[PDB]
This record gives sequence, structure tokens and C-alpha cells, in this order.
Amino acid sequence: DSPGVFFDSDKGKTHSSGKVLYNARIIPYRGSWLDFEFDPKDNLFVRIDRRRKLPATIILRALNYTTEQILDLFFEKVIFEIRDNKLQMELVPERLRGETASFDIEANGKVYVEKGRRITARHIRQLEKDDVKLIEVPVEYIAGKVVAKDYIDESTGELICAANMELSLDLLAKLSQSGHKRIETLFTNDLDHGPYISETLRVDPTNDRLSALVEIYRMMRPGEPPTREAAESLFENLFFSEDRYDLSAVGRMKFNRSLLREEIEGSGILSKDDIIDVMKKLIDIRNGKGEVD
Amino acid sequence: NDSGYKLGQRVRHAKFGEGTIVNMEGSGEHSRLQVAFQGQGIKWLVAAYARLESV
Repeated sequence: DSPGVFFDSDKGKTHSSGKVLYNARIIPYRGSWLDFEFDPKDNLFVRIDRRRKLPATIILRALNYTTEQILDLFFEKVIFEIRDNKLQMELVPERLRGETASFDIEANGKVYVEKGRRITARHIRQLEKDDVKLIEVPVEYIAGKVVAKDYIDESTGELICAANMELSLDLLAKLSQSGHKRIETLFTNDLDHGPYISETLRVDPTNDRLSALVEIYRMMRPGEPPTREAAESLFENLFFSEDRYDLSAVGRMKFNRSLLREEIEGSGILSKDDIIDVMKKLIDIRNGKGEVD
Repeated sequence: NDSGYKLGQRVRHAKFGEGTIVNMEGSGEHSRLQVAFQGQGIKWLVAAYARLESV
């Protein structure tokens, strides 16, 4: 084994379904290994120092990302607006590619696509040329969408809905009756923009930075009741202390080249961006964009 | 939590009435409080947005 980052799979030869399970591994010249891997349900996990796996979002929580901020890292957004007692959607026409309309795509009096037809590159071109950026949709279409952020009833301070909650008509009603006429949701599908990180959050037992740090600490140090300082320092010393971790120059060069970065020089320790970029490349591979080493 | 509130604390809300803090999450402007209100059930409040008075 040599220092760098490595993207691999199991060649569909682990479970009966023959599902290909992808993984990524960061190997330093010295210090702890860091592994990311998919399970058969397409949830993502992290292994620190080769021990038992944890829902991958834990490491991002430990690096001070909220649920909302994690979703910002891994998903584009589809905005809905409530106006004229109608549900409207902000349209980026290219997002319609490969889909079949479930309702009349219409704007400015004109009907661009019928409720049955398959959406064409021509449809998309005309929509772009006419600068259609907003279309009415049925309320039913909001169902199953995933809300991208926390929404608060500002008159009471009550959390009306938490980031990553699935939308329903009842929730839409609550939001609307609380004065929220603009609602942000995740752009996903079941094909090449999978909701892996969103579903991973649902099996993540932690909910903030301290609980994530404690989950990691308990995993690394069985039998040691955790303290604040202990959990903080252990995490800092895994990947972010020159004393305890070094990718080495060779490792950094190979790491950066795998991520298609221009620079060859870099740090012996890891950054937040290093870790997130490795996660993003692994997710690309699962989504069919690019391939393993 | 560095938010000003403590687990077990009795609080008063203008709409929800008297309650007890039963859990907390997050930090900074993101700190949130799980409050059991006597006659109105359990609610999550974002500390920075909720008017609470310490009973």
C-alpha cells in the first residue's frame, strides 16, 4: 500500500443481489486511515482507523456542519412559491431532461408539454429561449419532496419543520399558514442524482457537533467516559495534527491528482474540503459519473 | 449548550404557557430547546427566535 486516495468496488461480489458496492480510502504516509463506503441500501458510511463503520455524515457534523449545511454541500435546490393561492415552481428547464410530464407544463398562456408526453431537448430549448422560470404545479406534486432547510414559526419560535423532513400536504398547509410562501426542497431522482446523503442523515443517530464528537470518541476509546476536551482533542489528532498525521508530499500529489486539482503542492494534514471532495467523488461514481481507479 | 438555558429549567412562553426543558441540541444561533408544555405537549423551539421567560 502507498500513500494517496483510492476509489474501488467489490465488483458486485458480496451480496446475492450482485449490487456493486463502491468505496474510497485515504492512506497517509503515517497516521490513521479514513475510509468511505456504500451499503446495499445506498447509505454512506465512514470508517476511522479501520474500525466499525459509522453513518458518514457524523464526520461532517464533527467538522461543524449543520444538517442544512450538509444538504447544501450535496444537493441542488428546487424552490416552490405560494402565490395567488397556487403552488408555483421555479424552473430550471435542463432539470426536466429524461422525465415524462405528470402535468401540463405551461406558461404565459402557452402549453409547452402535455401531461402524457416525454420531455424533449427541443422542449427544453424552447423553455430556455422563452425564459420560462416559473410554472404552476398541482399541490400533490409537493408530496415526497424533501425540505432542504429548517422552517420556524417566527411568531412563536417553534420549529415547524426540520431540514431533511419529507414534505406532505399537511406540512405544506402548516408552512403556508405560518406565512412561509417560499419553500426549498432537494433536487434528486432515483437514477443519476441519488438521495444518498439525505437517507444517510436518517440513520445518523447524532444531531450536532458535540454528539458526533462523542460518538467518534466512544468508538475509538471503549471504557473511557468521555469529556469535552478529550473528544475534541482526539478528533483534532486523527487527521488535523502534524504530530500525528502526514499524507506526505507524494501522498498529497497523488491525492490532488485523483481529485483533478491543478496544484501538486499541499498540506501533510487533511482539510474539510479534502474530506468533502473525496465524498463527492465517491457519490459521482455511484451516480454513474466517472469510474473507479 | 452555551445558549443561556439549562436542562430541567422551567420556562414561560406567551402562547404555549409554562413548561420544562427536556432536551437541547446545537450551539450558537442554531441552539434549539425541546420543551414539555403542561397542557400543550412537547415542542422544539429555536432559542434565538423564541421569547422565553425564566420562571
